[PDB]
Amino acid sequence: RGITIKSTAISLYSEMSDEDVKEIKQKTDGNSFLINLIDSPGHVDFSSEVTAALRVTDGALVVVDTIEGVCVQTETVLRQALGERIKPVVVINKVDRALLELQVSKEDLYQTFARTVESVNVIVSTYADEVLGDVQVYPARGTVAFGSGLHGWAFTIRQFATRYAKKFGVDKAKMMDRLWGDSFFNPKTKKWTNKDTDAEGKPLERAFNMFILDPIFRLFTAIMNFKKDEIPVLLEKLEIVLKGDEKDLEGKALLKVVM
Amino acid sequence: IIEPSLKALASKYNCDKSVCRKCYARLPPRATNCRKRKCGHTNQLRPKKKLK
Amino acid sequence: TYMSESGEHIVAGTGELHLEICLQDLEHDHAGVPLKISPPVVAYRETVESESSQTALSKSPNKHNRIYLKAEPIDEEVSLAIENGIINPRDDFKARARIMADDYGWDVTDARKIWCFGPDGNGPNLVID
Amino acid sequence: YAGFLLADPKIQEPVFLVEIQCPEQAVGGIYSVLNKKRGQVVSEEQRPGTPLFTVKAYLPVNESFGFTGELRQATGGQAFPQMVFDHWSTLGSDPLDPTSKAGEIVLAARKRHGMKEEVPGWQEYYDKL
Amino acid sequence: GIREKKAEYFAKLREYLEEYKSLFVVGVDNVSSQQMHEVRKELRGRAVVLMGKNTMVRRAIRGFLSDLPDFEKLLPFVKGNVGFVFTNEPLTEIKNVIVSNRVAAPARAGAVAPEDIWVRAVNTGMEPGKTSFFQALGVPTKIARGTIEIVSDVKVVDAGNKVGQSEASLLNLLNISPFTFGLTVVQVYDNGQVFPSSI
Amino acid sequence: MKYIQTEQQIEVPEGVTVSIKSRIVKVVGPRGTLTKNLKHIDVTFTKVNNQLIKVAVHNGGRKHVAALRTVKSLVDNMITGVTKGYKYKMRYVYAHFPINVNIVEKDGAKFIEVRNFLGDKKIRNVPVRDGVTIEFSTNVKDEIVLSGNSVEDVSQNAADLQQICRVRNKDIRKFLDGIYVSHKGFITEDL
Amino acid sequence: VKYLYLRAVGGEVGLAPKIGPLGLSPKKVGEDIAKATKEKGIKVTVQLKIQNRQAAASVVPSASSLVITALKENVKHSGNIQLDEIIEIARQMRDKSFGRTLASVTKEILGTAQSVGCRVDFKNPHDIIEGINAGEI
RNA sequence: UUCAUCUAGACAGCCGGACGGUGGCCAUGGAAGUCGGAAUCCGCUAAGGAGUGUGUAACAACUCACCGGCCGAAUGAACUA
Ligand SMILES: [Mg+2]
Ligand SMILES: [Mg+2]
Ligand SMILES: [Mg+2]
Ligand SMILES: [Mg+2]
Ligand SMILES: [Mg+2]
Ligand SMILES: [Mg+2]
Ligand SMILES: [Mg+2]
Ligand SMILES: [Mg+2]
Ligand SMILES: [Mg+2]
Ligand SMILES: [Mg+2]
Ligand SMILES: [Mg+2]
Ligand SMILES: [Mg+2]
Ligand SMILES: [Mg+2]
Ligand SMILES: [Mg+2]
Ligand SMILES: [Zn+2]
Repeated sequence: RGITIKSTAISLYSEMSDEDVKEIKQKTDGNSFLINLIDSPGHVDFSSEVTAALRVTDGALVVVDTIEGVCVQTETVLRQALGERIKPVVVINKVDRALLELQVSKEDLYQTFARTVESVNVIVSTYADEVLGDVQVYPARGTVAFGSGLHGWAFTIRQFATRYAKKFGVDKAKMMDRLWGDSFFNPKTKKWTNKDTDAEGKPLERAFNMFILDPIFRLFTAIMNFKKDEIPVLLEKLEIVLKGDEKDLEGKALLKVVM
Repeated sequence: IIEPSLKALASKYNCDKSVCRKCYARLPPRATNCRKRKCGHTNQLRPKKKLK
Repeated sequence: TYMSESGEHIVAGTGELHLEICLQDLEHDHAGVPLKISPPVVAYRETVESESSQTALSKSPNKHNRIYLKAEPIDEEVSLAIENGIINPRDDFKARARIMADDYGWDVTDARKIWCFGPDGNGPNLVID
Repeated sequence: YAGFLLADPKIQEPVFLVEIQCPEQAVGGIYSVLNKKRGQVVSEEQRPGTPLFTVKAYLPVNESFGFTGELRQATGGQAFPQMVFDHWSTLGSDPLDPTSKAGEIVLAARKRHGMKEEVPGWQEYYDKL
Repeated sequence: GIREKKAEYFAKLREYLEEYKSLFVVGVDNVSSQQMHEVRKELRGRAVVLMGKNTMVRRAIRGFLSDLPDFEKLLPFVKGNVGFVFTNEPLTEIKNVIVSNRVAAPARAGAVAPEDIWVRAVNTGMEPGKTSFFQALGVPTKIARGTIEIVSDVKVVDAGNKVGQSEASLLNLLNISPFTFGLTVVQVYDNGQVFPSSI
Repeated sequence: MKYIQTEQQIEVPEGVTVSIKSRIVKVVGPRGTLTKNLKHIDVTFTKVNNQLIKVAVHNGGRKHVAALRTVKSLVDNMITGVTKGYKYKMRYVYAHFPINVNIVEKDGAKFIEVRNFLGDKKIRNVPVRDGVTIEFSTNVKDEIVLSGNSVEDVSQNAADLQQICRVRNKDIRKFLDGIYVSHKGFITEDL
Repeated sequence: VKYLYLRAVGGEVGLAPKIGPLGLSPKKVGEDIAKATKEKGIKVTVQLKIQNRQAAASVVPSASSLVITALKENVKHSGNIQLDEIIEIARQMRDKSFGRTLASVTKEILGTAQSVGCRVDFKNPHDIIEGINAGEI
């Protein structure tokens, strides 16, 4: 039937690179971590298997279909977590829906994400324990993700900040904040702004769309429009291993493997 | 969804009408008779039901 | 799960499909026997609103014994006592005929003359001589 | 039985006490479902800071079958019922009148139990002398 | 009646006209029924206000010129939703009361716009839950102290365009307008002199 | 009831020249010429002063006189379109599947092409009637404008488009998707 | 920014914490100060609290309904009064109400809100409003 | 056929206002004109029902009678065959 009915557990063993554990803002040993996971059911009829799993856990990974937005059961499973005093983080999932079904545009997409996060923090502030309080989640805090499970991909803004310490020199700290909200870059003006600022006519795209989104849209349309020579050259400036017989397919499921 | 403006727009053509209580014809919202010969251009009309 | 007031085995679920999966689980694993599903029956009670607009004549099979009576409703105050255990059948009267007279608009002369409760001997239906 | 039937016989039905949580955005649908099913509100209180109204209401367990389904269809899934027995309720509706929605109950209860359609009138159980 | 009630009005008109030589014609539009009652009895000494249908008040002082033809230099200003304030108190006091009521027009009804309407930054104070109203237009909300806070000042309505009730109900049900509406002064009278808005 | 004479006066402005023989009426102004055959109406015209024209019905029943005011409006709409033009704007309305609208040309076609209506795989084609000019408004999301001199030909052309997105088989007060006329006006807007 | 919130009615001491939780106030203190403000006073009256972010000021905003029932003694209709003196006292307490240009036009409105109650010793209101003409304080 | 409105500006359309005692009385788990009975008063008015609808859980919010601005000549209702 393709619906989780009982919430079932699995403990995952996974590593972390030496620079990643440095950011962990709580006392933290070693480099390997042990993830005790529970896959929960959405249906209200099974909410008893959520409270049964939220009594035995400490944080919660909350998933929001990007196109469907935050929905009624999103709302009530959250009230289940914040009652049990559980910290949330969010994956905005299922984005490949937005590029295909909705033909969405980069700004069309960013602003989809904003109001979605706005929606969750409303739920978070109303019911989060005034004892702990501050626990709202924000993308430049590194507490929001973006992707689609069925294509096995995802990203955070922090991951994009680190890759840009290498290539364009600068440090990451002034990338996080720059990569969200209204911060822009103005090509051949080589200078950031701190509002929309319009550049006295013709406003430019936020850093989020320019440095993060534009990579994926460029990919998508080449593959889907079957652009047979643009794709081989997108190999170079992103350092992606095309393999062998895997290079020997049309578009379609080509996108799901490259991503 | 539909920005409430363009929902109000499509509602002008789709919802905000009336119905001949005799022959079901879809009629202007503030009409007073049916235009159809088949029901003797009856004046017996009623609003087209607004959903929710 | 529990037995119904009217003796049915009851499975109380959370929704129609929560009930769906509880039930099919019941027939295959937990019980492992074919099953039949019904809407539970509702228990009712039979009671009088008024006081028996005419005394009740009723003769016996041989034409020798005749019994007369009238019937009336007990104040819900009272029936909630019998059910909650104030007015016992195993309690001796007077002591029990006291609490009835002082607190229920009752008449201790009657409350001593209770014979039995009903049904099962501990139910909220009284008989007065 | 004769005296019984002379005392304006009625029947008592089980009545649940229903507590529903729901946000103000949707509590209208709670009221509309209780109306079809002879519901009867007693309480209504917003929880402070939350939208989250709670509604305490009086559902005859009679009408409760299908209810929580009909309930969360009317609230778009946002309403959370929870019931318990509360009390027995008497229906002024006449039991021996099959037309009235107490005679419907007894008439149905009569057939499935396997006896005669409508109850012997009070004429029987009585002896004129 | 046919003309008896319309003539009750003519009666109260010459009444005021001869008693007071100073006068105020006032533009009464986008005004409120309460807004009128505010100080309609402000200076019970000499300050009063009355109005009716123009087309009937033209026929009154039309026939009031065989006897006292000195108010003929008043008809050109009876042409819209205009009424009258008869006073003899110092004429500068009245102008600075009448204009100074200004109900402040809250807010819109999907009507038309003055100019670029902007929403500022800083914390609105609205409880989170009104957040839906802020998302409706596209302002980036963010819940700071248990209250909605706007970031990134954005223009909600453009230069004089048809506003939508989603935008209106944000300004209206929540914020400041800033459309505002009071009474106005079209002209003044003082013993046959037609003074404009000067002092 | 046989009204003995009723007439309507057609206010003809500066730049235009109109011409009536039989009842064919050619009317040409700043933006071109237009024509109507009316040998189906039985009226007579009278040029009074080169900036006015009388339309007259003699001895006419209720239905006949009804036609008279309609001819005033018809010809009046020719002079208006030939000076100021007409511009019909339409917005596409959709709840989920964005409507794709372009213009395409097979054998000089200029057809309005509608793809993805409610997710359809069918592609709808509305030809563009002659003399209407279809430009997609920039800066207004999902707005198409049709414009030209013949209000008949632009409005019928907009009807065609609005009706090719009639939504079948569902509850159209829920499924409000379609392409609906939003603003009826003039080309050189002005008045 | 002193709060100004007008509440419901009651008579003695007596569920409105959903509007005062953001006000950081005790859903025990508020009803304990209101029973003080609701003194007459055992009838049903409109109340208005102004809030100072800690504690609440229970004022009783004089209602035309509330006043006339204090002057009076199935249906709790207390419609047996007179005291056209007492009626006159209400209208002064109306205190720039109805916009009345006279102290009588304000006693023409308190006396008209006699929906259920005797205006004169053996008379009704809305008939005892005439050239009866007294009391212009 | 009968009765009404109109150059003292009607009908239509558009447009501004649609108040204040007041959340009026009995109720009601709640009912603030708008589930329902009973009341149908007053004030201030150019006029605005103790309410024509839509609406709310209850307010809110729109709407209408009613008044007015606009226009400028006739027009409205109920019947008959
Ligand atoms: Mg499925
Ligand atoms: Mg889906
Ligand atoms: Mg039944
Ligand atoms: Mg049933
Ligand atoms: Mg269907
Ligand atoms: Mg005339
Ligand atoms: Mg009129
Ligand atoms: Mg008119
Ligand atoms: Mg009511
Ligand atoms: Mg209501
Ligand atoms: Mg009265
Ligand atoms: Mg009133
Ligand atoms: Mg209101
Ligand atoms: Mg009218
Ligand atoms: Zn018909």
